[PDB]
Amino acid sequence: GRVIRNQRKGAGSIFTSHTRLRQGAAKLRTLDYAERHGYIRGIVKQIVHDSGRGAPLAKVVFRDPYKYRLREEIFIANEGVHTGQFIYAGKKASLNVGNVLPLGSVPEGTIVSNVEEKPGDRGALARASGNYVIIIGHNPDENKTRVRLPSGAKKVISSDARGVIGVIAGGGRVDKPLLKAGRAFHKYRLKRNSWPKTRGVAMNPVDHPHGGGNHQHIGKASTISRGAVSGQKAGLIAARRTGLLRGSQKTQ
Amino acid sequence: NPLTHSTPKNFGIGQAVQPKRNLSRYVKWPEYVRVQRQKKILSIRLKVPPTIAQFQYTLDRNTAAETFKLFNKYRPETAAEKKERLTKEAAAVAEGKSKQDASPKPYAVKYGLNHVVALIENKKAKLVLIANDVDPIELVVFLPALCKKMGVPYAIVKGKARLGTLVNQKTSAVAALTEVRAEDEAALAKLVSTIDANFADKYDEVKKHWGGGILGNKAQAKMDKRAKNSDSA
Amino acid sequence: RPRQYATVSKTHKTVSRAYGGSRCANCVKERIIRAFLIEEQKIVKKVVKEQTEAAK
Amino acid sequence: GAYKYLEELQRKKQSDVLRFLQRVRVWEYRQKNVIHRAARPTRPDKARRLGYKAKQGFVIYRVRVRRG
Amino acid sequence: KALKVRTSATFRLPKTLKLARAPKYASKAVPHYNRLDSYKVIEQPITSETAMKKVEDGNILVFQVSMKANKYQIKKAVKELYEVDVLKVNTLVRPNGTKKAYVRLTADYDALDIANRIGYI
RNA sequence: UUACUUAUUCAAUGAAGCGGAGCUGGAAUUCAUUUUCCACGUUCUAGCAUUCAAGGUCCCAUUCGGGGCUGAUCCGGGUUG
RNA sequence: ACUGUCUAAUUAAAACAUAGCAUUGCGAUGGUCAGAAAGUGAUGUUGACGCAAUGUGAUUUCUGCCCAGUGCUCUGAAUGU
Ligand SMILES: [Mg+2]
Ligand SMILES: [Mg+2]
Ligand SMILES: [Mg+2]
Ligand SMILES: [Mg+2]
Ligand SMILES: [Mg+2]
Ligand SMILES: [Mg+2]
Ligand SMILES: [Mg+2]
Ligand SMILES: [Mg+2]
Ligand SMILES: [Mg+2]
Ligand SMILES: [Mg+2]
Ligand SMILES: [Mg+2]
Ligand SMILES: [Mg+2]
Ligand SMILES: [Mg+2]
Ligand SMILES: [Mg+2]
Ligand SMILES: [Mg+2]
Ligand SMILES: [Mg+2]
Ligand SMILES: [Mg+2]
Ligand SMILES: [Mg+2]
Ligand SMILES: [Mg+2]
Ligand SMILES: [Mg+2]
Ligand SMILES: [Mg+2]
Ligand SMILES: [Mg+2]
Ligand SMILES: [Mg+2]
Ligand SMILES: [Mg+2]
Ligand SMILES: [Mg+2]
Repeated sequence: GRVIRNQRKGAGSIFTSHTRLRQGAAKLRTLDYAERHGYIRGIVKQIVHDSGRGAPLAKVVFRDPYKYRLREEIFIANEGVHTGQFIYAGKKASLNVGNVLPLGSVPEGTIVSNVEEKPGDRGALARASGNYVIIIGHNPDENKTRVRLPSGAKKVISSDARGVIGVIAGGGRVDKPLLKAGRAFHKYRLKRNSWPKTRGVAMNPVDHPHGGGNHQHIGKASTISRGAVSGQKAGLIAARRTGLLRGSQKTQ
Repeated sequence: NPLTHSTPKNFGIGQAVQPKRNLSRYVKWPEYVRVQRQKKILSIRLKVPPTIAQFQYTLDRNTAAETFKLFNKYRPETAAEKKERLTKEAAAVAEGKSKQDASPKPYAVKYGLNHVVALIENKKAKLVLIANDVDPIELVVFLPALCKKMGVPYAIVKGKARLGTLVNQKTSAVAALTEVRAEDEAALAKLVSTIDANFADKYDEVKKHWGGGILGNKAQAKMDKRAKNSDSA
Repeated sequence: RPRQYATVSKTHKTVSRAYGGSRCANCVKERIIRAFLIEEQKIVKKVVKEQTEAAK
Repeated sequence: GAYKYLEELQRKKQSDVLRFLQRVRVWEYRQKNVIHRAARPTRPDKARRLGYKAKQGFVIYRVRVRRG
Repeated sequence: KALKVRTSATFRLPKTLKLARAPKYASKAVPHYNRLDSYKVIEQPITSETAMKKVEDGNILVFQVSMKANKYQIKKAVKELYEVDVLKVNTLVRPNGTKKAYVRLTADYDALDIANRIGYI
């Protein structure tokens, strides 16, 4: 039979990201002298819409400490930051929405976005519109910090790892119904070519494990093992449970 | 003073672009540099076996300079001095009928690796000099043990190239003396004594000691001050 | 159009005030007042913490 | 001559002195290019008996190849 | 003493001495003679009726000219071979794969005269 | 089982301020004197910050120009994790 | 449900898609996928209001009982293989 749809995506032909209009990668400043000893000041020169993104970017310019020139950065904008505002980044820096501080330097309950996984990676976690992470504790010996990510997971990372105070802007985007095919259409038009989706059960056997039969139906359990091999994994992969989730979610 | 003014500058993080400083410690070197340095380090970090590392114990600059002083009187013929000697004994021998000697028995430092080895084997060497560099180290490493067994006093000396200059080669792995003019015999015995004292006597004990296992200083001070506080509070 | 600016005389490309062909007057007005007052308060900032060090 | 000594020493690979040498050298090589010119043989006795000579026109190259 | 002082973190390829070539033997052993001369630039007159008209009414000489030659090479060669001042030279490629030069002379010279001096009519 | 870092692995940077010590402060209470631990140029403002830095000092034989040191503390060349 | 889509050249449909609804995997030393291999590649100019994988099919209403079997899954067991 045929190579199924989820196998063809990895070869990246018609499936690569539609990148032309994007403002450029959002990152924190490089972690340098200023940021790990002192603080350094910047101005948000603009806050701007990035294509295929939920949340606005903020263009933030700084002075180059080692050379006379301006150096401009692209930040994900936290809700409430504004044009003309001064941004402070460094180990010793006041605790205010929009500033970037090492996770060690903020008290528990602090709310931060675009937080680094390792120190220096210029931010990894909690970048999507509406999201943040909460600092749930410190271990000053071995200087770690325990945080809770948007997924509900709780991870422990270096207290040197930087984050930015506040939550990411443009929240509530997903509360509004798309209402029609076209709105979805233009949505994925600026992301990648994932839409619309043919059901495997509407296909012929060559095309898909679910394909075929004189009635539409899966024909065997749609829960597939991790051990499964490419061309086998479609449906519910490695599911530990299945069915309507009753009762409260929200991990203890 | 008069129209002149005292400005000065605040280099303090967030003002006044940094001055040009010396970044030499930070420059990004070419790989060939990066390696010959890291190779030097890796050799120190590793525990190094006593059959190597019996090198690195190298003749002091004083005893050595006295040794070069003596050896330099014994240099091999220069190109000119042989051409010169030939014409002397090309004429005098072939005509004046001295049998292959219009020339005196030469006295010179002996060299080349295979040459010197067989000299040590044959117990003809009074003194053997061994270089400390010699990158395919195997060419050399068996020599102290060979010398020690043959009762031939030896010294490990810095300057594979400095051994070279005294023989008129770019470099030489070894340099040895066998013959000596009776005038120099006593200076030699004196050198042989100091040398034997620093090498051939210490051989057995050196043979028991591994080298290396040495930390860099960022790692040093970390454990110098960690074992400092932990035990004594 | 951009390359025609090379075919014209300099008076068409400027106005006589500082930051002439660049910034918008009222904007220059602001960076004057701002510069001045900040350079002033910068004196006010030093002598106050000059006393703070001396009385504390 | 020295070459005979090199020959015998090289037959003790697991001897402490060669284990050291093997370890330092293998790191250096792996740092250089997969094919790189060698200044001189690092086994002068081995090269020798394979037909090497110290005259101009003889050349040594060092090279890496993947195993398995 | 102490080390060099470099104020920059980048190491660059040392600027080293480039020697000019000093051959031990000559390149080609004889230099090629001029590959396009005035005799090879302008090939024949073009005597077609509509061309002869440009000569009478236009003060213009029409030549079949080397495909390898430009307006400079054409102007100069007409100048040297015919002892004439050239106003301007227009060219085009005929569709048999040959090049045609429309050569207008200056008001001092009469193309018609110069045309039956070279001997065609 | 848990420590080490040089093999191997990962990230960063036009390999820029690492590690160790010293200056001055000061919380700190002295059980002889310091036993230590923090620090040790930037936060009302949508300005300005570049010519090896002005200053100070020593030179060239006083030219116009130009150099050294200090300003900017020492030490180890492990680019930082 | 709607607008929309397909069997160029016998089927335009009740088939496919769609919004909505639900389930599944994954915190990057990762999930899904590519490649003979690799200091290789898609998602990714990305980070759970995300990417990837299935099902049902607008709204309203409602989605009962069964985990023995086949799957999938597990901070479980242990003296059988
Ligand atoms: Mg792309
Ligand atoms: Mg599509
Ligand atoms: Mg679907
Ligand atoms: Mg569908
Ligand atoms: Mg079908
Ligand atoms: Mg199948
Ligand atoms: Mg199946
Ligand atoms: Mg089926
Ligand atoms: Mg069905
Ligand atoms: Mg004007
Ligand atoms: Mg002016
Ligand atoms: Mg050579
Ligand atoms: Mg034309
Ligand atoms: Mg760096
Ligand atoms: Mg219709
Ligand atoms: Mg049809
Ligand atoms: Mg129809
Ligand atoms: Mg039809
Ligand atoms: Mg419904
Ligand atoms: Mg590889
Ligand atoms: Mg349908
Ligand atoms: Mg759907
Ligand atoms: Mg009921
Ligand atoms: Mg019942
Ligand atoms: Mg069941």
